[PDB]
Formats: sequence, C-alpha cells, structure tokens
Amino acid sequence: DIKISVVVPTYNTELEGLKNLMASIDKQTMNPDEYELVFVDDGSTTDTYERLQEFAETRPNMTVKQIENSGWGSRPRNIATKMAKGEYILYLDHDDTVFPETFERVYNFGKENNLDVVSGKEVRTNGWSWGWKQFSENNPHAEEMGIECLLPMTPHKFYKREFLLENDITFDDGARVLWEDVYFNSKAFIHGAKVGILADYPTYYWIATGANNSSSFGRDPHEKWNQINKLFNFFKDNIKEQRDLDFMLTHWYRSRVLGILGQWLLKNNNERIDIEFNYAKKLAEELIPAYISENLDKNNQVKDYLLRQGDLDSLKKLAQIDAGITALSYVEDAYFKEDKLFFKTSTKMTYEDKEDFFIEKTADRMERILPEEIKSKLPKEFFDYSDDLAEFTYEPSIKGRNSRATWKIDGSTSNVEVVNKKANLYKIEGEMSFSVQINDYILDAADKKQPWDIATRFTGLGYTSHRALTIGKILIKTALINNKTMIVYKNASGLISLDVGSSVRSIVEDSGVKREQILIDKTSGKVTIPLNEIHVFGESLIEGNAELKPVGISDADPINVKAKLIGEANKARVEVLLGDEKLSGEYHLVTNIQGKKDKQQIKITL
Amino acid sequence: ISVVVPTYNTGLKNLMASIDKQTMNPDEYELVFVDDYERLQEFAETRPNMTVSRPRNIATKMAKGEYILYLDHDDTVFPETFERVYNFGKENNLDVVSGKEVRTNGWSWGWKQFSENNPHAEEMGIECLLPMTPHKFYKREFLLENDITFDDGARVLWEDVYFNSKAFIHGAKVGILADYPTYYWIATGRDPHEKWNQINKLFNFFKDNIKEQRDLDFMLTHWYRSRVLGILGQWLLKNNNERIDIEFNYAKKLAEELIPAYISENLDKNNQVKDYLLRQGDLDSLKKLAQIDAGITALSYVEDAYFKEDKLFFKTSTKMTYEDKEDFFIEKTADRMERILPEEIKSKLPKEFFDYSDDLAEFTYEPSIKGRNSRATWKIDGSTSNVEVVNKKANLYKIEGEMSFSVQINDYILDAADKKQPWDIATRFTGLGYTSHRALTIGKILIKTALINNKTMIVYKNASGLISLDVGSSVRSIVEDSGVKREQILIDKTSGKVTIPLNEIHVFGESLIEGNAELKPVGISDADPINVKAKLIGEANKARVEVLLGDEKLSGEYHLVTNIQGKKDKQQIKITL
Ligand SMILES: [Cl-]
Repeated sequence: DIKISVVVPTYNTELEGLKNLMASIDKQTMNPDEYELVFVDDGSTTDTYERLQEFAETRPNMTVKQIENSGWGSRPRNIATKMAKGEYILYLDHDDTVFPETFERVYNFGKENNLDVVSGKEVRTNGWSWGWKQFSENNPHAEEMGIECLLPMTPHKFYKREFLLENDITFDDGARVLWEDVYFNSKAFIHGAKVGILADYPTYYWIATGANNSSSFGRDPHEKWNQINKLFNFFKDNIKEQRDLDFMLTHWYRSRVLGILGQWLLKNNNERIDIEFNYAKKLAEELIPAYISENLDKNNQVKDYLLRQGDLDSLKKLAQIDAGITALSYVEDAYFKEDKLFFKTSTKMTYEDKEDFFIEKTADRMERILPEEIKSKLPKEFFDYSDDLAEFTYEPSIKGRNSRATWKIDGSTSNVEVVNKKANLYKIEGEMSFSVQINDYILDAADKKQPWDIATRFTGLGYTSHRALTIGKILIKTALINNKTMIVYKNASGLISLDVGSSVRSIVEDSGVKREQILIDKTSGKVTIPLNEIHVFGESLIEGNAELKPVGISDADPINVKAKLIGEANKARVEVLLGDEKLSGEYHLVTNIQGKKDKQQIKITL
Repeated sequence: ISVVVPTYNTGLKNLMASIDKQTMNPDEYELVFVDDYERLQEFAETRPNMTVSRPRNIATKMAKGEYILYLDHDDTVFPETFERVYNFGKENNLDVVSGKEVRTNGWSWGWKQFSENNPHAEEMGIECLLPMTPHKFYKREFLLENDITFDDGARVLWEDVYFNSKAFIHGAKVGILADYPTYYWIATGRDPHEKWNQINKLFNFFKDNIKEQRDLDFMLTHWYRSRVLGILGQWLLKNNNERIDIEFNYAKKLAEELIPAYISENLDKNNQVKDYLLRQGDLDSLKKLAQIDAGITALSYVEDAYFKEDKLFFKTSTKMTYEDKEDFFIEKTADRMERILPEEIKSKLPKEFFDYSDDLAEFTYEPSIKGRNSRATWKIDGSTSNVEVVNKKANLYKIEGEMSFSVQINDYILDAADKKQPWDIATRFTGLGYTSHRALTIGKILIKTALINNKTMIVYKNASGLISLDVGSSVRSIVEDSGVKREQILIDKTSGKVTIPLNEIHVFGESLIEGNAELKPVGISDADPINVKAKLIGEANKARVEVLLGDEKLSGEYHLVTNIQGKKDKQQIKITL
C-alpha cells in the first residue's frame, strides 16, 4: 500500500524551519496516500514537539513520536525505521528538501529493477560537482562496479525496508561516531544489496545552513584519529571482498590520512601538525598495507613514502612548492549557432592564475621540479611524469543557480599538450570546444527560468581543478531560440553565466533596438520594434507588456498596454499592441518582456 | 620660509605637531595664520614664530619669508624638506620650485617630470609645473611683483591650475626637485552643469591668457584629452543614460567651440577615434567602443628573483590582457597592424585612426618601488626590457614583454625611518595609448632572506599575491624565514656562546644586529620567563645568532625563542643546558 516512508528526526525544531521541507513533500507527483511521513523527536527540551504533534493531526499520512533524548539522530532514525510501513525508506534531514518528481521516479526505478538501494543524484549548495564519478548515467546493476557505486555515501538514498530488517542494518546507537553514514552504506553493500544509480534526475538537495557546529567533539584532534582508526578497522574486519576492501582503503587513506600532508600543513600550527602527523604515521604502519600505495598517483606515493619515513620537514617543503597549482579556463570565443550555444576555451597549469607551472625534461624523463635536497631522498620513479602525460582530462560543466544541480556537458572535444616553453621546462596547455543544449538540463518547470553558471574541470598529474569559466573582455550575446530567451554574459564576478527566461537581464536591452526602423500602424494599433543584435532560430512568441507615459508630463500616469516578443525567420521584434487606446502626442515606450524592462529610451509619436 | 595656514572650520594641534619636526633652524621659518580662533591666540603666545583664496591672498603680503608654501589641511611635510628646498632655490635663484610630491594611493605621482632634478626646468615649457598642485614653494617677490593671486570669489575648480599657470605666463623660473620627497597630500563639482561651466572657464582662461603657442597647445591638448575625452572611455560604462546625454552634449559643444581641429594631431590613435566620433555626435559608437576597450591592462609575473652581491635581482614577464585573463590581440590586415573592431565602427572611422603600425616601437616597460610607511614612489634605474609583437594564431598578434632589473635599497633610503619599512615592487607598461602601472605579482610561494651591510632584507609574496621587501624586520622575522640547522648548534658552556646558525640566506658584508631571547622550561605550561641577551652576526657569507648567558643559573632542557628587532621565530629551538 505504502511505497515510500520519509524518516525525519527532530530536536527543538521550530515549525517554520520545516516550511520548505513540507512544501517539497506536498509538491511530490506521487499520490499522498502512497507515501508516509515518520517524524521522531529526540526528546525536545523546549515546546516545539507540541506544535509538531498538532501539525500532524491534519495530515493522515504523517505520524510523529518522541523518545527519550539521545543527543544524536541515529536512535530517532532507527525508531522511525521500525515504525515505517513503506517499501522504501528515505532519510530526509529537516534542513533539506526533495525535488517534485523524486518519489515517482525513484520508486519506479527501484521497483522495476528490484533494487535494495537506489542511490539517486544528490545536489549540494556549494561546489561545481557532487558525485561527478557515480552520478553519470543510470545503472540498474550498479553493484557490479563494486562498493564504489554507493559513493558519495550520504544517507539520502532510498533503502528497501525489509532488506534493512532482514540484515539488521541500523545506525550506531551508542557513542557518537564520525562518518556514521559510511558504516551504514558499507553494511548495506556487504550484505549483497542490489544497488541502482538514478543519475538523470536530481533527487535530494542537501542544503548548507551556516554549519557553525561549535562542537568540541569535531575539533578534538585525538578524537579525530580515534575515529579514523575505528573506521579503518571497520573496513579491515568486515569488508571481505578484496576488490571492495582495497578501494575503501585507498580512497580513505588518500582523503583523510594523506589529506593532511598537503595544503593542510600550511594552515596549522606546529603542535597541531606534530600531533596529527604522528597519528597518521602510526596508522599507515599499523593498518595500511604497503601494496595500497601502488594504487596512488605519483604525488601521493611521495606523500606515502615520506610519511612512513617520518620526514615531516620534506613534506612541509613540498607543501610550499605545490601551493597554488591550478588551471583556470578562458573563453576564446562564444557564439550561438542554430539552437545551441558554442564555446572555445583555453587553459594552462599555473600558480594562482599567474606564471606557468613547469616540469623538467632531464634525459628521456619528464620530471617534477623539486629541490635536489628533497629529490635525492625519494624513489626515482615517484617524480617521473612520463607515463602520466597521456591521461589529462578537460571537460565542461554547468550549474543551475536556483536548483544548485550540477551536470557534465557531454559532446565536448578537448586536447591537452605538453609544450616546451624554454630550456628543458614544459608547460601544460589545453584547448576545448563544446556546445550547450539547455533543454538537456531543464527537468522541472522551474528550470526554464534560471541563470546557469558554466565551469571547467581539468585533471592531470594528480591535480583536480574544477573552476568557473571566466573572461576578461565584456561579453554580451543574446538569442531567441524556440520560445526561450538566452543571454551569455560576463557576470558581476567576472564569470560566464547563461540567463534563460529573463531572470537577470533584459534581452531587449542587451540586443538593442533598430531605433530608426520602428513602425507604427495607425489603423491596426500595432507598434513594431525590431531587435538589433540577436540570434533568432525557430518560432518564438513571448508575452509581456509595455508602459506608456506622455513626454514632458513630470507626474504622468502610466498607460499599461500589452506587448509580445516575436521570433520569426531569424529576426526578433517587440510588438506593442495599442488597440483602440485614445492616444496622441509623443510618448515613452518601455518594454516589459518576462518581467524585465529595457533602458533603450524608446520614444514614439502618435 | 613663511608658512600660510588657512582655517576652514578649524587637526589644528596636529598640523603644528608636524611642522615643528623640521630640520632647519626654527627662527629661520615663519608661520602665518588668517582668521577674519580664541584657541589660535593661545597657540601663538606659547611660542614665538606664529602670527595670528581670500584668507591666503592677505597672508601673501603679510609674510616676510623669502619662499612661501601653501599648506593645506591634514597634509604632511617630510623632515628635511625645509632646508633642502631653501638651499635649492637660493643657489639657483628660482621663482618657484616643485619638490617631489607624495600621494597615499597609486604607484607614481609626476612620473615624467619628477624623474630627474632640473634647476633650469623652465626651458621645456609649461609642462615642468605638472602636476600643478598648490603644494609648491613660491617667492613673495615674484608673487607681489606680478600680482599673482588665488581668484577670490565663488569656489573655482582647478584654481591651482590658474595660480600655477599665471606664474609661468609672467615668465617664471622653476626648478624640479626630484632628489627628495617634500609634500605629502592626504586629500580626503558634483553637478554636471557646474562641472562643464567650470571646464569652459578653464579652457577660456587658456586661450585668453597663455600667449606662448607651445604652452598654449600643450594645455589645450593635455586637458582636452583628460577632462573632455576622459568621459568617453570607462566613464560611459559607469553612468546612467540621462547623465551621459547631458554630459556628452556639453563635451561635444566644447570641442566644437573651443578646441581647434589641429589639436587632434598630437593625440594618440585611440584618442583620435574618440575626438572624431565626439564631433560626429555618434554616442552609440563610443558606448560600443567603451565595452571593447574595457579591462585592457598588462600584469607582470616574477620569472626569477634572487640576491646577488649587495642587490636584489628580478626577472619579470608581462603580456597585454583583458583583465589579466585572455590575451589582447591586434589584427594584421594587408601590411598594417589594425586594432580589432567591428565593421560597423571601422567603416564609420578614417582608416588611419585604427592603424597601430607607426606605434609598435613606442612600447615602454619600466620598474617601480614604494615605501609602505612613507608612500613615496621611485623609478628603479638601470633596467633592461624588451617588448615583442608575437603572432599567436592566424593574423592575431599579442604584445609580450620581458624585463630584468636590480634593486639597491640605499638609493631610496633618505630618512631614519626609511631604513626600517616595507617596500612594494611594481611595473609600468605603456603602449598603444594604454598605461598599466600595477604591482609585481607571483603565484608560487616566494620567501628569500639576505644579510647585506646591517640591512636585513626579505623578498616575499605577501598576503595579496604581490611582491614585498621587508627591510629591518618591520613585518617578517629573518630567523624564521631563513631556517635553522639545529644539528650545527654549538654550546660554549665556559663563556656562554650559544651559537645558532641559519640555513638558507644570502650573507654579504659585515653585520651586527643585536637583540634578546626568552627561555622557558620544557613542557611545563608556565614558569618564570626570564629574558637573556642575544645577538645576530653575519660573517664571511654566513649568518648566525649568538645567545648570551654570562650569568648562568638554569638547569635542564629549555625553550629558546629568538627575538631580533622585535620579531620572534617559530623554529622550536629546544636547548639542553
Ligand atoms: Cl548574474
């Protein structure tokens, strides 16, 4: 009967903070009697549980319960899981929202493929990607790729309820644990769960809400490595498939242990460094097998080797040398063609978007430029980039400013070259061409009117640069394509944006008007205002209005009339319908297409 | 010397506390006040040399000094200027002298004129008085004999241009004193109709009072480009259409009525385009041109930086870009180098106005410095640069430049406070009518120390990504940034020489900077912190710190925190004595 159960823990949660959440559930296309809401309050000390209980009385599919306070959301999640009746369970946190077609699409995907876990595409407020690797294409048999299919391991997936009960998969109830959701998803996979990835529709919006946690638990350096030790022991004791154990070992050794040996060494005091360095050296010796480092890139093998040697001074010097390496992309050309937007971009590896990043060519080896002092202490292959010069990636991406959803722009062609600038020094240059088909990223009705931000992702030599596309010159190009206003522009921050639906810019203002080509039809009451610079493809009819005020009347009253933006035969124009309005004299015309007024100083004599 | 002081809602104690710090004999300079206050009388009775537009013209005859200056509110005057300006004007018999002026912001002030001293600077023309600030030194004889006077009456813009031009028109002898920084201007016409009524009054003053044709065409060219054509560039992108239409029609009316046609012959290509379209009334083309010209600059990166002998050396590279991003390009059509423009604008213009062919050899590329405490700017002499026009793709050409220069910090030290202050490096690139004077930047971390003739110098990439040079530990600790080879620490328990050598540093000459240290017990959170004497030595291409414990009374392992010139270290020096 019930397809989905929504599990939402609360604690001193005001009803106003649930307004956006409850609104996103009401907007679900799935019938309300086919899902249920299970709120479990963690023993609120204030009077917020009373207001929530009264709120649920008007909603039959919503049940609320309070337990004794546990100081954590794991026990509320478990209590609600055993209360739930639905076939699938979504763990929805009260600060987050869901997209309107999530329940319909996810359940159909899971039921038609008999999935135990549907890892749906998740969206975050910040960043240019989330789940870039896994949220690529739909995969009903995702567990065949190994335990990696569940990354990123947030709890915001849809888990089959009976599968959790049969395997007794719960959240840790006792002491608080870091990366608790990693334990939960890993336990689900090692019990043979069928995993499906739904990547073609954003399902969950994980919202950043000024996380000034102010918790000594999350800042205690000894607690941190106590939690890291038990996380790795959990891997080694429970994950028995060699392929999946080795992946989790390398992934978390790279991110959490090796991740303090880079920029982190430049923004921490010396005593904090000594404490966490000795913790990391001991953990690598005790829990990280030596073969794991063979799966790491060159720069991480150097960090691994120097860590096990206890050479903190060399790692500090290397952190200073690597600081600032990036790859910013510049727009070399941008234009509309037919029904798409085209880009030509260029990039190169630099230090802070300044001087070039170099690599030396000694003998037949492309080597990392390092001091002779540090270089004479490392294995010679670890600073040899020769085998890695053919594995650069250069791709475009897009991000909706309202939905915060992120997509890879397919169909691009790129090329990365290793060029000799001078002597034996080599830079890394990249070129790319791609087109944007905005229909590929419009899924919900609200997506049709949205500013879009364009980014570039450049990887190579172990570095990853996912940054916004930028330009120096002023760029303003307009287009009217199949009932969609489109403008590519250098925004106020100096980055490239695409405003569709006149949510930022007026297309009449940015295109300009053929001033001496305005036609006034007296017998028809139609005023034609042709647009100057604009790319028009297909038929378009966009309705707005126009305000008329007589010239020279300081306090003149607005004469609101109807207007239309018409795209027809590769030409755009605004038709101001005057009808039978009694008018005479000179007037000011101000178009208002899609809630955006122009500043073209249009005057008209009638 | 007589100093004038105009009270305008009068800071008053501050101005007297700065003027009394001069080197010249106090009974050799006079101070004149005008208030036509009850606390003014009390400041005059305390000490002798203090008498108590319209307020400044009465004070001109009221004074009895050979040379007189016009000191404004909140403005500073450097210590040695009084005597240096008097001896320079007397031995050269100057009617007016323009000492080196200093502003808070920017990387230069009077770049062209204030480069070299010239006591016979009136030979070149009226340009020698630029920039025409009221902050020069004037002789009472030439002012009273020629009746040169701030135009009393309603507030007039560029009265400094009136007061400085009227002096030169009446045959004034002026010397440029770029040897030493003198006046410090702290600073701190809004209506569009007031603005252009004043601009009309300025140009009418030129052709009515300036008789020398060379001095007339200069002022006519210099101010038509800055104030009239100056609103046709970025200004068109920062104002509303109403303001633009009112101001553009004023600018068009002044060009037609006052500015002759032959003035455009002395302008560069881009300004000739602005003059042509202005007289045509084509505001649409100028607005489009402002969008195309926006963001054009040239940023310089550090290719290499090192100490050699007793100088700091740099090797920089630059390239004309749009806002430090993609490259600025010029087109090669037929045999001429054209600027990239649409066909709608290129067809509306004379073909010569967008041809950079005869200008590709006029590029400049020079260095600069600035004392962060003094805000004084200088040009680094003895530099080698080269600009190249390089084909990148198809017929598109970019402007690339490379440059090498060295720095001697004793050249820019003039006051006792100049010995210890941060220094900021900058580059100046000029070409095709554009001028980019930006700070020297670097992306990678740069930290290099040196010990040269008791000067402790460090070149470092600052928090803003720019190049800075700390001299005297005003910002950084040379011990921390040089490193410490703790394995080579020596201990002479007999006399007490606790030797601490430094790792990476460029030592030159002999140096002997003194300081102290602070010792603490190991791990014991708190205890009596007793400080001991310490000393920093630089001998024979090596630097070392020698701690002094002549009265030894410690036992166990101890923390050593050096402290040279008020800058401790983070080297974690644990000593065991
Ligand atoms: Cl924007």
